[PDB]
Amino acid sequence: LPHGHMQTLIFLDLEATGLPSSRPEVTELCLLAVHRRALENTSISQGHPPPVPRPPRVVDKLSLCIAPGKACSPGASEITGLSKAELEVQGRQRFDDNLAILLRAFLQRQPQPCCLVAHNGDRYDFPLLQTELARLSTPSPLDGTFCVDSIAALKALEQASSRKSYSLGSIYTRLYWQAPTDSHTAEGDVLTLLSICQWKPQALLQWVDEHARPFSTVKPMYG
Amino acid sequence: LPHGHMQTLIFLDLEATGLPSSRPEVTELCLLAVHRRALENTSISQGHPPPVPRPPRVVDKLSLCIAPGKACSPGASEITGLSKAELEVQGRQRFDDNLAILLRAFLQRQPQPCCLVAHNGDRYDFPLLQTELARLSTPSPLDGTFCVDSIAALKALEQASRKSYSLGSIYTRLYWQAPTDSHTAEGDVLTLLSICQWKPQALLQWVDEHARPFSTVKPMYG
Ligand SMILES: O=C1c2ccccc2C(=O)c2c1cc(S(=O)(=O)O)c(O)c2O
Ligand SMILES: O=C1c2ccccc2C(=O)c2c1cc(S(=O)(=O)O)c(O)c2O
Ligand SMILES: O=C1c2ccccc2C(=O)c2c1cc(S(=O)(=O)O)c(O)c2O
Ligand SMILES: O=C1c2ccccc2C(=O)c2c1cc(S(=O)(=O)O)c(O)c2O
Ligand SMILES: [Mn+2]
Ligand SMILES: [Mn+2]
Ligand SMILES: [Mn+2]
Ligand SMILES: [Mn+2]
Repeated sequence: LPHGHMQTLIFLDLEATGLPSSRPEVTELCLLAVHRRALENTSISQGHPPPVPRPPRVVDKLSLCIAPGKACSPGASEITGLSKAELEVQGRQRFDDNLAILLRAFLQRQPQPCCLVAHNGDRYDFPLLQTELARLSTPSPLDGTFCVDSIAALKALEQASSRKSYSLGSIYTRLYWQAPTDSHTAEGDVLTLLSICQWKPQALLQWVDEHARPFSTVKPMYG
Repeated sequence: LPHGHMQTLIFLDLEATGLPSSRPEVTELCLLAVHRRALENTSISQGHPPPVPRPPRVVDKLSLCIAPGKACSPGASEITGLSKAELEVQGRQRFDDNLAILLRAFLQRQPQPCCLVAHNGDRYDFPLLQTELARLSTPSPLDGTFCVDSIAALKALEQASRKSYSLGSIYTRLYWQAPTDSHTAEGDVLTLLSICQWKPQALLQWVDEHARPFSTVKPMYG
């Protein structure tokens, strides 16, 4: 194990203004922190399909709307339900120093080591978050935090139980024969991700322990 | 009128170790922050019963489990699903200085003035929170924040339209449906949001009229 057993998994999702080529900015961020014990305690999935698992009782959750410096593209606004104008008239602040202080205090409540888990995190969420943080005067709150992409995890897990779509929704529906709730909201997508990670909790944890890498090594989306 | 128009409503709920006479400690806290515009934007309740309103798109949420210094009573544990032992084995921290910093930075993201809204807040949530904060070495993050009890609000609103004013009884009267996730902090906050969205304009006006400084709330115990 490269960095020992992860004590906390933080399921993470972002909404944003557009695609990577647009140099996008985060409009919404959700963190859901679960102790490894909470995950291993979800009862094994029986039935075909199994019921969507119960979320663990003990969770910490943070969900924030964030005013971007630039407009959301039409695609972003339509599917996320967020826009710059609406965020601003509801007094949302920018991704700023106070937000990093908030993230730091939130992370401090979680036992270490801690691992961020995000769907397609390696290509979107992690590089974008790094970019947002690098622009602040506050040091990164994620510097001692680990991270993993759940696409690769579910590829491994599904490979073993046994070409397929690994979109968040396709995975969820394949496992549970149910449409995801509140897709393209940060919180909604985090909850869907939690559910798919609860499918085979022990195997998911082991994969996470094996593949967790320092967030500090994630390259920014743009500079 | 007394402190102008509240720009943000923060719906709040707490779970705890027991009844007031037990000198209880918080085991769970949920804050849900909504701009007054988001509340005014929920479409008018039509039909009898009306559909449970849609939560606004734009919300900020914080939900935290907190290790108490003392054991939960048997009643608490059974109904809340939380205990000291389980909270501790999952590494939950106490209500401490870092928690206040977290609360402060969360509040700082909201336009002022800001008003806490809690069901029976005047008798339980507000005095307990005051007690928990007064224990800390960091000044209260709620010092410039206002607060109101949604029991009185819903009494007024429903009067204008003998009844139980338990959270679930109000919800069921309005929406003819049982609430979900009762006696979880977040579950109870969501239920409260739904009942406050019943008559958004009237609710806001009541809140504007009754908002009082949180700094004037007396601690549950010393
Ligand atoms: O592909 C994505 C995407 C992929 C993974 C995580 C997040 C996003 C995302 O947030 C996003 C995307 C596309 C658009 S687009 O079609 O309008 O240019 C958006 O506006 C937008 O916000
Ligand atoms: O492809 C998109 C997308 C495309 C067009 C407009 C909006 C989005 C979008 O909002 C989005 C997307 C993907 C993810 S995912 O791949 O990381 O599950 C998201 O979390 C997410 O919010
Ligand atoms: O009155 C409460 C109460 C009121 C408002 C918010 C939260 C609680 C609460 O959490 C609680 C209460 C009573 C008991 S008791 O009957 O077993 O002593 C509990 O165990 C317990 O957890
Ligand atoms: O009376 C209780 C109670 C009694 C015994 C065990 C547990 C609880 C409890 O958990 C609780 C209670 C009241 C409220 S309320 O009056 O503010 O809606 C709550 O929010 C809440 O969580
Ligand atoms: Mn995503
Ligand atoms: Mn998303
Ligand atoms: Mn309550
Ligand atoms: Mn409650």
